[PDB]
Amino acid sequence: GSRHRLWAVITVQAYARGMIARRLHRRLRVEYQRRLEAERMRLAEEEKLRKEMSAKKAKEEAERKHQERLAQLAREDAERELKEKEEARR
Amino acid sequence: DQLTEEQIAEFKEAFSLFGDGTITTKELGTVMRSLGQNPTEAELQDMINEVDANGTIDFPEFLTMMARKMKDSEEEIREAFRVFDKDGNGYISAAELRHVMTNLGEKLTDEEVDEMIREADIDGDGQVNYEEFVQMMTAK
Repeated sequence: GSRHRLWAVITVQAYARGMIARRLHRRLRVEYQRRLEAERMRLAEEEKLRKEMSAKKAKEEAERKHQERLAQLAREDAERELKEKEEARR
Repeated sequence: DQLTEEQIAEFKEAFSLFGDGTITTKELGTVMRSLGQNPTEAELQDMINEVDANGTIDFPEFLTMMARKMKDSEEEIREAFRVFDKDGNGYISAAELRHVMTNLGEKLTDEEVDEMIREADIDGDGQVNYEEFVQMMTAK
């Protein structure tokens, strides 16, 4: 009766270590999925920040290009003012 | 038979959780069991002496180790637990079981039995039925 009892203590011990590991596995697996979806947030908001910066760059260039075009049209109006003055000469 | 792509994928998931790209021999035990295996540490040392001089196991080696060791159940652990139900009533003292594992056979640490008994703590009446264990241990 003594050897089968030692087969029994080792058998329960081996099956024990398996359950502990599968519990741990579930913990590791859930920990990874947790950190991942959170990291999916952490990267999505990284892409959104790049988008906000792009819009700011688009706003900055809009006023720059718009003002550059007005430089030409202000030239036109001042030029017309003198030509009208030259036409007032003759 | 050869391990299907489903199995190899499941195995890579386990192996990867343990950034070396190879697993230690100590972790090797835990990785094999996490994939449904239940070997004793005796069976482990034979397999680790078979492929070390290195010091570690990588996934291909690990797959050959998962090919080497293979399970041909719930009756074996029931009968192993039957040796604990001295009454044959189907129940076993928690305290008695704790004394068996820690000091007899494969010495489990106070951590290890605490984890086994941690969920058992919900069961604890001083004595505990093993059917809650047989179900918990078998489930993956």
